[PDB]
Amino acid sequence: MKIIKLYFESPVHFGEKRLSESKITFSADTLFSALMIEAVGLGKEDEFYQLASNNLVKFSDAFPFIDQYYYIPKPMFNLKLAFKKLLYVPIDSLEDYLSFNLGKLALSEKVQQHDFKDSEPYNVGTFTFKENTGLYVLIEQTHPLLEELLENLQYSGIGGKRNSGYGKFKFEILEDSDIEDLFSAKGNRKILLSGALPKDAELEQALKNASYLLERRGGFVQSDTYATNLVKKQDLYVFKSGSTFENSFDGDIYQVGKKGNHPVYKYAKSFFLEVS
RNA sequence: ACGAGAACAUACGUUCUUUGAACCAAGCUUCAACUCC
Repeated sequence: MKIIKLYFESPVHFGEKRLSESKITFSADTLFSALMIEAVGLGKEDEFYQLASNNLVKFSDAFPFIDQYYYIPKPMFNLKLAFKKLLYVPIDSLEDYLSFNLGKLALSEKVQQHDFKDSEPYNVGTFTFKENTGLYVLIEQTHPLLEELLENLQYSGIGGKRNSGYGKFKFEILEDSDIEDLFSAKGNRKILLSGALPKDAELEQALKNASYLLERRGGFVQSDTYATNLVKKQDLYVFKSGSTFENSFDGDIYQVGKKGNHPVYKYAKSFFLEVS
């Protein structure tokens, strides 16, 4: 199981509800949406969907990482038992569990001027990473196709505010074996690592002793082909990445657009870190 | 088929107005056109 490390040399804007604020990381269907839009840039979008639909391409979402420390969101248990301010724990320090600051959020103030009229300002929330940090994306069984797409994505930009002028990155794989054995392990409680949602006939079996938050996950369709306007998406509600489940489930790539000239998918497949 | 798409933090605006590098202060003090043969 491989690593995908993302080094940003420019600020990022990962919006979650509005342009004025931003988020440290980006989700999994955000990266999958970027890969779909770039694959239909290359025309190979159909067999990329047939790869990601049949589990050979299965990635988690982005996580913070500092120099030789890979992080995850604080897994949230039914713990009966200060470190309550900390949002991220190192990925190998879960056994110890049972200082940290990457970057700083900034707000960039912009304007749009009209020539024979008064101007109008708008402001963009940004995030800038420190010099020896960034984000990393977990992936198992790397494919030549996704190695080609991320090689091609880095000149289009992950992030929100494009193409002015923020999201750009250079990636490298840099596989690791100190944390592959964590994912080869098996335990009794399995934490989630991506924004996921089980299929309708297994949500009950997935929902037994869980600890989760829903997140709304919608927005606008970003294409020049979906139905001659800016149509919103069917707001899918997926589990938060810092969830825990005692029993596993497998997600689906749900179609959240069913009215334009092409389908709009949303990645909601599961990715577990099994722990005792 | 990225809470996304499109968007100059832009337009206007004299580091400027008033202000003697001035005031006070002897080119002066002491000296033989001279001594010797």
